Amino acid sequence: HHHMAYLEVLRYLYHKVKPGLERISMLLSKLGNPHLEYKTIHIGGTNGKGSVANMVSNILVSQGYRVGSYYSPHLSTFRERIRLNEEYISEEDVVKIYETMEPILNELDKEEIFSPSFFEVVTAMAFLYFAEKNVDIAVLEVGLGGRLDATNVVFPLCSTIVTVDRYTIEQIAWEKSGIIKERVPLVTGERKREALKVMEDVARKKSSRMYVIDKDFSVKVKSLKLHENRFDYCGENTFEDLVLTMNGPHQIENAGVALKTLEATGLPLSEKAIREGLKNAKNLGRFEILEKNGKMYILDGAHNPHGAESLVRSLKLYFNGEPLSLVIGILDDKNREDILRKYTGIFERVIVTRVPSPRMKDMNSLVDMAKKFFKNVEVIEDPLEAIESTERATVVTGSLFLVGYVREFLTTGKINEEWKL
Ligand SMILES: [Cl-]
Ligand SMILES: [Cl-]
Repeated sequence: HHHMAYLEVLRYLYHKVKPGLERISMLLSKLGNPHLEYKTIHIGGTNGKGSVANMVSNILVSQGYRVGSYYSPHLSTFRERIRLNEEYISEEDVVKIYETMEPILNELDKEEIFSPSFFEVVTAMAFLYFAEKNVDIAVLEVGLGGRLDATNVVFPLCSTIVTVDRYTIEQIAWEKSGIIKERVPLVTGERKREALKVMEDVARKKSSRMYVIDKDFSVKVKSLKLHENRFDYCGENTFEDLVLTMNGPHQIENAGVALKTLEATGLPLSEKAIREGLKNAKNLGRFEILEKNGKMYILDGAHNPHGAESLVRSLKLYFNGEPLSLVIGILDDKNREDILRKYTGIFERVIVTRVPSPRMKDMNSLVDMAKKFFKNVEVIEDPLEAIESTERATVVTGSLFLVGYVREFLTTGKINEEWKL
């Protein structure tokens, strides 16, 4: 009933930049500083920030806190970005919060210097929503960087920089340590000296207690097994044979980071909640395995030569003896060839498909390239037909658009209208 209004909200958002906290601070001020209405946990880093945020939210939700959680970007629906107790905001509430902000945005939008960006608006929407919902705590994933990220208006219980990965490392590290706040502890999963040196200097300056993986806490992999990845944690507390459903050994480290983040915060937490929250954590399209109707799907949004190489590493751990099929769609704005090359020698069957997006061009040369690397190649242009066509455990990758689209269909049996926007 507010579905069309919801789509129209997304049109306004997606019609939308000088860096700074000035526009976001002013938007929030005009909304009553909703961000100051609850405790906050703030999570940045190049990789793992979404997983660590999710793990943190999930644990606190299990502990029975009323939790708002804020992510970016999204995979299948915009509503992944804003959650209450890890349930996506409804279309109706997105519309409601938007209608609340509308006159304020209309006013700010009159002048380019005051007009908030997409991310600024969405972030303020989350902050406002968390306030309207009377949350106890909000877990906030940094959009990008940290220092001048829209989320960085908070004063959290803990600031986490999961990693700093390649600007020099030192520059990137600096941008990220802008979420370090006075006296607020910092937790990091980072091990590069260059990166830690910066964070050390900022935290020491801010009188922030800093905790560093392998220094102030650690994890020990007991065993990796699909949906049942078992590890010990050593921080303030010690836990043995914790289980992650999420697959991949980096996720076990993200789990250590999440638990340290939670220790550093002081919040009361049960071991039950930690175990259940870790079991419940999910990072969508990030080496996500979904059994559907007996068949396995490895949903991974890898779209970089780097990301693809990681995928293959992860595949070798969990699917060693397994025959595999690949459904791949890559946009032409990506390094198609250097991506495809990662996947040689792995798949029993390769199906190139079209990324479902008006952005998809040059299917023709994509296919030709693939044919440069594998005897296999089939072209099944509709990616849902492509996945329907496999028997083997199937890796769907190449494009986040592709993965979010297929995931949606697999999990819902339909494709929401946001894909038409
Ligand atoms: Cl197959
Ligand atoms: Cl979408």
